[PDB]
Amino acid sequence: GMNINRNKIVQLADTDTIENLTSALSQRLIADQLRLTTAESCTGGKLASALCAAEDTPKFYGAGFVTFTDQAKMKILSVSQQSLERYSAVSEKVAAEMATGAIERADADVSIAITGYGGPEGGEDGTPAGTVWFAWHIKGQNYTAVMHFAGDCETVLALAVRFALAQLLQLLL
Amino acid sequence: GMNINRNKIVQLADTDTIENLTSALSQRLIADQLRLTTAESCTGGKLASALCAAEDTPKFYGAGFVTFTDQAKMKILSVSQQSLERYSAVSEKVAAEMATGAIERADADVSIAITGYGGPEGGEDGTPAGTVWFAWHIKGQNYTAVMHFAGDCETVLALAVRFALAQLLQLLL
Ligand SMILES: [Cl-]
Repeated sequence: GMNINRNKIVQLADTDTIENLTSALSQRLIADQLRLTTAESCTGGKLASALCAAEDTPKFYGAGFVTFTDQAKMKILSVSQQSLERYSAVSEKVAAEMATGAIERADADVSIAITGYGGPEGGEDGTPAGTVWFAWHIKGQNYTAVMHFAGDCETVLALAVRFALAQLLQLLL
Repeated sequence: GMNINRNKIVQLADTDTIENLTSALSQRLIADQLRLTTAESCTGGKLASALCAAEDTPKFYGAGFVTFTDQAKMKILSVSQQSLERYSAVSEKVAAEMATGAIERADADVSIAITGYGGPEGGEDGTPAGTVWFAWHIKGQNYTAVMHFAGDCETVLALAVRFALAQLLQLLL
């Protein structure tokens, strides 16, 4: 029996700054004695940077992976070649595998994965620019969400980082 | 004999901006058919993000590591615990092992590693804030240098990223 009270796509508010989100997230994971790891592609390391700028980072976060290419996803995060060929790197399946691959490599408890098209170009399969797939691993369970962000590449990547954090907060309720 | 010209330590200039250095590095690495990987700590993923912002990132860069803790440095990049106990995480020996460890995990040709004190705190062994150790791996050979940047943490981190990139370029000439 699946309870769906927490399945809300968070709507980012101006109060959901990187600073405020990592404030809430850091103290929550420290309180829960949980260790976070991250895997990202299009955001390039900016999610990791958000967490490394948080307070008391070493008490909950150590390992961040940036895997910009198909080969890096396959080698570092054990994303399967078959899944990339079937679905492309910007896909629900690959995001989920990046989240479980980071868990494995880092020996962590919680993870966040981001893979998307920052823009101006979209996918060869027609996936429009601004589409970003996300995945989170929490308590042995995996979650995914897709978003379609408006604006240029700088604006899309900044929203993806904030969304990745804010939605983990939602899933931790 | 070792030639000082070819192995000189660079000095940052105002024209050495991130876009100009990554553009110069991208052309040079693609021309040489070499693959780059990075390992960073205090810079938090800003080095990787600078490389993922450059043009044709997939042709020369795939895998970036953020290892913010001792546990991450040991688990992800095979930094030895004894080197951490002996020299601390902000040291020449740990920087060098982060560079070689990244080469191995990524199966890359070239690597940069950064570990340091962005500030305001230094090391509790007297190592002042602003000290950053660097390592570069090229063609089997490892190079190191320590830097003492002035300014606040944001200023120190941006200087480190520029110097890491600038020095890689000169070693590649
Ligand atoms: Cl913000």
